[PDB]
Amino acid sequence: NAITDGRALLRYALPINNKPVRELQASLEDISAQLRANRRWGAVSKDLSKASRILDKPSQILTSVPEERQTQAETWINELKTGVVKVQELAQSKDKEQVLLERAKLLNLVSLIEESMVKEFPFEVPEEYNNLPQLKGRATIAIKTNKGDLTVVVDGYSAPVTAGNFVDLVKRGFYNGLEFTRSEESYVLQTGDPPGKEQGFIDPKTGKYRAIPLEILAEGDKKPTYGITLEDAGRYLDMPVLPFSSFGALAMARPETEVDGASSQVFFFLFEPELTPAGRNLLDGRYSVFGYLIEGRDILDTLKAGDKIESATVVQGLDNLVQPQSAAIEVLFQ
Ligand SMILES: [Ca+2]
Repeated sequence: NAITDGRALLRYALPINNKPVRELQASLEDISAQLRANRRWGAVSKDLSKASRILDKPSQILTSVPEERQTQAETWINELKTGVVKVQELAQSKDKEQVLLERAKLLNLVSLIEESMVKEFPFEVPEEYNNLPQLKGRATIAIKTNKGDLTVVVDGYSAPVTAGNFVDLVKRGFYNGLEFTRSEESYVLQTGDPPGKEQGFIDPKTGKYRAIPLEILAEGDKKPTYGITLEDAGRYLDMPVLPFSSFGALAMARPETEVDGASSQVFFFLFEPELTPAGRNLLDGRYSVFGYLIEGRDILDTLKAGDKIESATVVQGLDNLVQPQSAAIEVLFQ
């Protein structure tokens, strides 16, 4: 009764306001729930007919797309219409495997359309963090390990300071050669500890550890909560927009007693519903999730002692990374 697909969490975290595209999204999302037992084909066909009816009125979606991007979005709508027909044909033969494969392609198109609706960064990051790199949008990072590639999407719309720090460190090569750790009986896979005396990244402008604030956007808020756990904000019951209950959620480690003590140590949470008890965990609202694994699920589960990151690549979204601009408009006189 909770959303556990990281791609879906990321779609819902897009700061958009368009009810039709959300209905289209929900109808296509529902297909996987209906097909988990491979029995409820009527509900699948109802989902596809609803999706088709929404696509029949593209203007109700395109009205939220800025005029610069409307024509790419029209191509995506056309691809969705073609794909829905393809899936309706597959549903007629009750081909669960192909319906699910095509459903993922359709939802990727929905994601692309939804992301094109973000017009302008949704809030002002506190100026006290203007000395830190910030990701004003999404980025996709491919992490090459000795066991294969992990692809993560990091969400600067929900965690611009945290995602910005990560993309900046990736670009600096900080993670190259760093080992993974996973305690014996643990669902937490960690990396980002320099093998040396430092605990994180040293800011070359200051000569000191580049600490980042705790940054957690609570459901329904416009601005992230900075520097305080949701519990300490009096909001223990409120959930993050980017919650922990997805396999491969990527978050910042920090000392338990230092909310603003993170820098480079990160962890993946290998969430498993089957083994997770009913009730809240000790992670949501306390540690900042800033992205999700979207490819490499089987690889992630096998990472352990001795494994390491060989390299990390910014696949998409580098242009969303904003370096500190405080001294960028200063005029010198010699
Ligand atoms: Ca160290």
